[PDB]
Amino acid sequence: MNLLDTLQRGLADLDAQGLRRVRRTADSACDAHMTVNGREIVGFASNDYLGLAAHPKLVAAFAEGAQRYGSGSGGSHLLGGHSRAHAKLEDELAGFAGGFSDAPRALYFSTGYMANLAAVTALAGKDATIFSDALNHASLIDGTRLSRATVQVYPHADTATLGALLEACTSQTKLIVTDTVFSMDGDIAPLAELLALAERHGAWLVVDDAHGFGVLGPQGRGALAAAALRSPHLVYVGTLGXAAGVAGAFVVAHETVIEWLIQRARSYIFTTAAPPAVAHAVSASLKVIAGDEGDARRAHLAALIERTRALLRRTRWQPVDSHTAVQPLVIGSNEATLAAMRALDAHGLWVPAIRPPTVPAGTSRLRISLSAAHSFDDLARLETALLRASEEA
Repeated sequence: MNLLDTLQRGLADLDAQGLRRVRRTADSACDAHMTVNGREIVGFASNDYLGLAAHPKLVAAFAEGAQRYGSGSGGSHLLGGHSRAHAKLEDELAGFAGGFSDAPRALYFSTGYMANLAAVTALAGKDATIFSDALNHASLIDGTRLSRATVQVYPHADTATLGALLEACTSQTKLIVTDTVFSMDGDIAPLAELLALAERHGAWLVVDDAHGFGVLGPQGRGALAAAALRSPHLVYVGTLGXAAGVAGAFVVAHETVIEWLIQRARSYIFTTAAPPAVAHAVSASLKVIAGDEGDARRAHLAALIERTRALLRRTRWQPVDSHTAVQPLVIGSNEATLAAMRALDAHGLWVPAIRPPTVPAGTSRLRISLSAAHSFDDLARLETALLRASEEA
């Protein structure tokens, strides 16, 4: 009983702090309009930035992929589970997103969480120093903890400070690690200056483009293509369960880097390869992302972003200066953020509250996440509800 009682007290303490998390259950596919807890809503909670999670081509690819390659991979990519579906997808990803490299190769992972663990731990050992943006994603931070390296945190996007830290650092191996698009803020890292610093100081630059892949850059090729950056120092992590509408993740880097991850990365080696139908569906998604339809979805998303920037600034609260689909509205306390979320729920809209530990204390926020599936009428409803929530506050 004592073990369970300690957890019970912890749960009660979270409740009292306004930090209790509650799952909601979707009864229909992820989409702008969908059924959640048995009610019809307009959803702004998901990361489905291009509206692809419900796309008929991806649905059909699940069926076809399972029919061609079965249900389970049966094991590790290094022990029987590596399918032609995975191999083809790796070739496709290297060709699509590897333009920053003179000798690209891609490596497919079942989750972005584990791709990040692999990139950080394989490249930074006990004598290395990692320099990490203060607002990096949890999986990057877990990667830095698993690695044997010393970890220096630099203030968010503060390249002046990072440069001073790199100059002061005497490690032979240095790694700079950053989100590209920050998951709870929507700003974009200063990638050109970060790369200039990595080249000046002999460091790897590991960039996590989970929220930029598919939505930034020419044909959606991501943040490095948008920034037109090229270097052997770059190690690119993309994920496939956000704008790409399926699941999984990938690392693109110099061929030699990928060889090293295959040989050494524990979160690549010691896990079951994802079902080959999932890879087959990602291959279908990349064709949608890269072509005229992907261009049209990105263009409509950009229009929604313009209108959302305007409507958020009509409230009393402080939006982040974001030009991406991630449109957060900072409210402050946990209680005021939950109250604003509940007010929007009453208008049939789901805009989720975000609270510590995800964001710093005192910066709890609503996270409006836009999708190309959203309409201008959806935003008009969001505007009306937020103005009422703001007036009521």
